[PDB]
Order: sequence, then structure tokens, then C-alpha cells
Amino acid sequence: GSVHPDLRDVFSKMSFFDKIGFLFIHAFDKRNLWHKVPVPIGLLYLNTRRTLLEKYNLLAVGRSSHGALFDPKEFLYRTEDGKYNDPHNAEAGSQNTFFGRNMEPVDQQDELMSPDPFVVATKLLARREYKDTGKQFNILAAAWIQFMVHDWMDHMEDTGQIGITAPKEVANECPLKSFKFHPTKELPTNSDGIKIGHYNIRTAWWDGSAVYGNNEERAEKLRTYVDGKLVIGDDGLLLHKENGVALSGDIRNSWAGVSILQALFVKEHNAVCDAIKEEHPNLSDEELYRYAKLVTSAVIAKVHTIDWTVELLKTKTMRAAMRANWYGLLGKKIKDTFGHIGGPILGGLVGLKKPNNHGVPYSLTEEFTSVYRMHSLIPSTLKLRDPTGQPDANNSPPCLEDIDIGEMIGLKGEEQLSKIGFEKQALSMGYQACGALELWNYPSFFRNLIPQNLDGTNRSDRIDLAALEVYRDRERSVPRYNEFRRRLFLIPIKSWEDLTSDKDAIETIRAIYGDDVEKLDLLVGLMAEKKIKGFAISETAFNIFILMASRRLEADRFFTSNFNEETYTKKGMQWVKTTEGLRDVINRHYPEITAKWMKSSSAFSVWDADY
Ligand code: HEM
Ligand SMILES: CCCCCCCCCCO[C@@H]1O[C@H](CO)[C@@H](O[C@H]2O[C@H](CO)[C@@H](O)[C@H](O)[C@H]2O)[C@H](O)[C@H]1O
Ligand SMILES: [Ca+2]
Ligand SMILES: [Cl-]
Ligand SMILES: [Cl-]
Ligand SMILES: [Cl-]
Ligand SMILES: [Cl-]
Ligand code: NA
Ligand code: NA
Repeated sequence: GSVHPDLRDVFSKMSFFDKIGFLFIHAFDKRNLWHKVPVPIGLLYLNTRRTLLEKYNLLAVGRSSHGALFDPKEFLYRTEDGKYNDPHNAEAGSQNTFFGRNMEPVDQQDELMSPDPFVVATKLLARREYKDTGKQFNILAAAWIQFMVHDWMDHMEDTGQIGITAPKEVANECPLKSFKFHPTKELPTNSDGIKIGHYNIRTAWWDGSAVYGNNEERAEKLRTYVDGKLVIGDDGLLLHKENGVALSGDIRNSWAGVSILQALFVKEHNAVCDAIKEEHPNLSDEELYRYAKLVTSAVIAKVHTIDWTVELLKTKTMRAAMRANWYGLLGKKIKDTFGHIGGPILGGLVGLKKPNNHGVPYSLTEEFTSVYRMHSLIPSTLKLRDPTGQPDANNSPPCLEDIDIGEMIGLKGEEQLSKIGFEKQALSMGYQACGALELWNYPSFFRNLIPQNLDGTNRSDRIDLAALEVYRDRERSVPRYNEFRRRLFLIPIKSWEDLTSDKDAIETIRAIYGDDVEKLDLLVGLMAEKKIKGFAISETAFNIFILMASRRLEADRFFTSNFNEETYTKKGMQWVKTTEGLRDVINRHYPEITAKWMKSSSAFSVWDADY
């Protein structure tokens, strides 16, 4: 028996060339070796795994043929709703389009409540001893990833409501004894393959929509209509409407941490507007907006790719891998001087002569949503520090007060932030570790949370988010943990002890799920899975990232065929090329806290990290 019994069927159907790739990665996987080898072999492994996933784990939802026809040269900018990127598909990546899938759906209609979402939430997710990431990853990094989800994906809801009630066995430990919510909207695909789909009400393109808006009706509200600029308050914080809702791109179900990143990137955009106007004085407001949006959205993609992900996956192999996606294996020096050389590996995904969607129209997917459910990253309390205080017993800015992060959330949080200010919020977030993605680390304020409508206003029905998330994965027919692994050519668990060596986790899991490893929910598995050294996430989630993070760059005209001076302006392109991370953005606008307190290379590391 060479191949794992559960992957023999798919192996036997593979082409000769896919068989070779499978056997290569599987040789490492059977011995858990890919991340224990030197960088060059690790990269070969990752590229081989990626190619396999691109072939087997991109599934269209909704008819792929047709699509409105247009001239790409009449759309050399990022449209407000994300349309007109893909020359062969004007709708691809735009607002209100189907989520794709990475795997065939698994119907769970008869087990939507098995085991009970409140039991799962209470016994497995609810924060006990707080666990953080040490120096590796800070609260800016937790905020960053939510800021990105607001740039990426949100499921259209059904107008009706349903409700669930905590069973007597755990009701006493539940902050809410029941709650209502809207089911995920189901739309018929009218297609041969998958029959039911869900809509993404955000643009799937990496287009800065968290700052710019998800369509034209939204985007117009945020612009000054002078020099291409966006509105911002004199304190350097977002403006607010009279109902308390923030004036930015996507402000739904947010907190203060996201609000400061949005405000920071408003200033980034406006500073790009200044720089470009300087080189091209006769540009209109509209032209300046378009160029600055291209630059700023590219800056965001870049920061996420070669800074955030690099600190999230803190290994030599992943630094090399992520930099290779952006700059190419030939490296930054060659890329910057001589442009893109060779194919996707040597020159990188960015600056490819043509976009490549690998035969399947661009979309974000149901499973991409699932693996990005990282609410346990939010700490329980924020230690506020003094930007001009005397350095304490360490060389840290001194602590002024602990504040409960539940007070920093939603409309109330916008009010609290208006009293704290940017520098204090940012510095304090920089100097504190975020939470680890482990069992028993889901914040209690999420279990008693006020959700918001599309317009940012509060809903009167609070939710238990831990419980809801477990419900959403089942509701949307995402395979449960073990099958999820199988579909990605990963070795499934046979017993609980294959998942984790923590005895209490094993015992708690057994009492809820029995010994049926097929019943284990995805979210529970992703949090519980024993982690690769340096990895803040599970290997399982990482596999979706391998595929989809590449896809977000490779499928986009504006990171590929139109990643050039003609589309971005010369100054615009130079701005992207000379920005390497969030540090560079924070330094541009807030050089004094950066000089005084940012000691780490990356602004995503706890700011006194020694590297
Ligand atoms: C204060 C912090 C946060 C709040 C208040 C918040 C709130 C929410 C709410 C209300 C939902 C909708 C649940 C539903 O109706 O199904 C949601 C979904 C989600 N959140 Fe958060 N969240 C926070 C932080 C984060 C962070 C740090 C991440 C990191 C990746 C994240 C990722 C997601 C994802 C992936 C979804 C599912 C979205 C979808 O269905 O398309 N959130 N969040
Ligand atoms: C310089 C090097 C020269 C290169 C020569 C390469 C020749 C082989 C390339 C494709 O390999 C074949 O691909 C088929 C799939 O397209 C496989 O069918 C397999 O899978 C099919 C299902 O996909 C089943 O119908 C078949 O029974 C099953 O054998 C078949 O096994 C495999 O050998
Ligand atoms: Ca977007
Ligand atoms: Cl490099
Ligand atoms: Cl190449
Ligand atoms: Cl990613
Ligand atoms: Cl660059
Ligand atoms: Na194992
Ligand atoms: Na350095």
C-alpha cells in the first residue's frame, strides 16, 4: 500500500503527469515532512501541490459560458462594482455573483443541528485561559485580516428569519439563551453542474473595496470630488453619519481596529493623489481617483502578500514562497530593474503578460470563507499605551488603562475610538499580541453580539457568533473537517489523537462527537489541528490559501497584463514598487510613533519583537 486508501480512487483516475505530482507531495505528507526540509524542496512541494489543486479544486457555480462582451481597452481602471476585469466575462468578480466552490458540496440538511451549535460553542470554542501568539502577530494583524474580509466576501441573506435555542445542558453557560438570524440566500444556478449557489455581495477582486465601496452608489458618498480624494476627519479618523455609521468602503460588522486601517488607507490614497497630480497637473478628479485606486489597492495586495502572510506563516519556506508569488523566484532586484522574466515561477504572478484563471471564471469560494473564520484572533482586553509616555520597565510605551474590546466594537466602538485617537489605538494594537487560533479562545463578547444590516445600522436580534459560524458551514454544504482534508489531497484523521495531542481536547471532542471523526465540524478541526512550527493557522486552511491567494493575483488583469506604468502612471507604479509592508505606510503618515516605538521589521509583529 503506497497511496493512502482514501486517495486511491482519485489517484487511479489521474493523468500520468498528475500521478507524478501526487506521489511527490504524498511522499512528504505520509511522513509530515514538507515543512521540515530546506527551502528549495519545500517550494517544489508547494508548487506541485498548487498545480494539483488548480486542476481539481476550482469548481464553477452558475453557467460559465456567455458573459457580456466588451473591449478591455475601454476599462483600464477598477470599476466601482468590480465588473469588466476579465475580457471573457464582464460579470466575473463583481458584486452579486455566485461564490464558486473548491469542493463538491456535501448536503447536510438533515444534520444542521448535529451536534448542537450551542454545545459546540460552549464546550469547545468559548475562551478559557487566554492564548496569544507571543511576539509573532499583533492586533494590527488581527484587524488587517478583517479589513481584508470586508474587501472580499459577504453572503447575501434571505429576508426571512429563523431561530435556534440553547439546550438545557448548556443554557446556563450561554450568554444568549436563543437567537434569530437570516438564512443564507439560495439561488438556483440554472446550470448542469452544481444546482444551488450563494451570492457574494462584496466584489471578489482585490480592489480596495473596504475603502472605496462595493458599487457606484456607495462609492460616490466617500469622495470629495476634488483631486480624486476621499473624505477623512481632521483627527485622521473616519467621518461618521448622524446615525453613527462610518463613512468608508465597507463598514458592516466592524470594530475600531479595522476603522483605523481604513482611515490610514484613506490617507494613503489621498497622498497618492497628491503625488500623481504633481507629475500630471492636468488630470481630472476622476482620472486621479482611478489611478490612486489602482495604486492603493495594489499596495494593499502587496502588504498582505509579502508582509502579513509572511508573519502569519513564520518560516523560511513561506517567506520565500510568498515573495516568489509577488516578485518571482528571480527576486525583487531583477524584477524591479528588468521587469517580469520567465513564467509565473521565475517572474511571479504579478506582471504576467496575461491573466490566467485556469479554465474557471474568477470568484472567491465558499471554502475560502470557511477557512478565514478567525474570530479567536481578537483578544479580550486592549492595553492602551501612551504614545509620548516614558518607557516602562521594558522599553515599551507605558500602559494607561485596560479597556474591554467588547466596548471597541460596532457603533459604540466608533464612539470610543473618537476619544482615543489614531496614534494611541495603533500603538496599543502594535504592542499587544493577538489571540491564537486554538480551541477555547473565542471571545465572550462575540457570543452576545449585535449584528448589523447592510447599511451599517444595528439589528435588534443579537447573535451567538460561535454557534452561528458552525451553523453556517453546515448550512452552506461545506464538507466537514475530515472530508475537507480528503478533497484537498490531505491525509484524513483515523482517530482524535491524529488531530491533536492535547488530552483535554480529545476528551471534550469525544463527549460531543463520539468517535465519529466524520462528524467533526470544520471550524472545530481547523482550530484544534496541531500546528506547523511558526504557522498561526492549520495546514488544512493553508491549503485553501495556496490555491486562492495565488488566484487573487493571477486572475486579475490589473495585477497582470495591466500592471504597468501606462495603467498606473509612472509615479503610481513607483509608489507600489517602493512600498514593502504596513511599516512603510504607517511611517509615511505617522513617522513619529514609528521612530519612537516600532522596533520590529514588520508592523504586524508585536512592535518590540527582536527581528
Ligand atoms: C470585532 C471583530 C469582529 C466582529 C464584530 C465580526 C462580526 C461578524 C459578523 C456579525 C459576521 C456575520 C455572521 C453571519 O451572519 O453569518 C461575521 C462573519 C465573518 N467574519 Fe467576522 N467579525 C469580527 C472579526 C473578524 C476577523 C478578525 C475575521 C478574520 C478573518 C473575520 C472573518 C469573518 C468571516 C470569514 C465571516 C464570514 C463572512 C461570510 O459569510 O461571507 N471576522 N463576522
Ligand atoms: C515524455 C513523457 C511522455 C508522456 C506520456 C504520458 C502518457 C499518459 C498521459 C495521460 O495519462 C493517462 O491519463 C488518463 C486520464 O486522462 C488516465 O486514465 C485513468 O483515469 C481515467 C479517469 O480519469 C479512467 O478512465 C482510466 O481508466 C484510468 O486509467 C490514465 O490512467 C493515465 O495513464
Ligand atoms: Ca473587493
Ligand atoms: Cl525577493
Ligand atoms: Cl517560470
Ligand atoms: Cl490569503
Ligand atoms: Cl512591486
Ligand atoms: Na497527525
Ligand atoms: Na530590518
